[PDB]
Amino acid sequence: KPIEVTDQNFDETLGQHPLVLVDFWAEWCAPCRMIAPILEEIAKEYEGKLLVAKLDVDENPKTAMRYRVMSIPTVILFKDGQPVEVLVGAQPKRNYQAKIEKHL
Repeated sequence: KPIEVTDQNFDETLGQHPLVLVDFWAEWCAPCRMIAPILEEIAKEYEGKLLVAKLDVDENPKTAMRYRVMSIPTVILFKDGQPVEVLVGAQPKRNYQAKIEKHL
């Protein structure tokens, strides 16, 4: 299931896993709350080929600034440490699946 990433371990995490789905979120964000359980389902469906990670923008402002994520929820998929897909806003599971399988 989804793990927590910080400004400190963000890079290490991306370099240790081939495909990582990172959720930029915040506690006060309703749309974010809506996709959390959806991302958990995503985590299990792709367990083994994908790692789901969560980045709280309030505790990690430099990381949000880094990717200029100024509207949440924003999900970024990284392949071999490099960003390859972005999903802005709360979306149905199928939209995430499409972009995930697009990279196996």
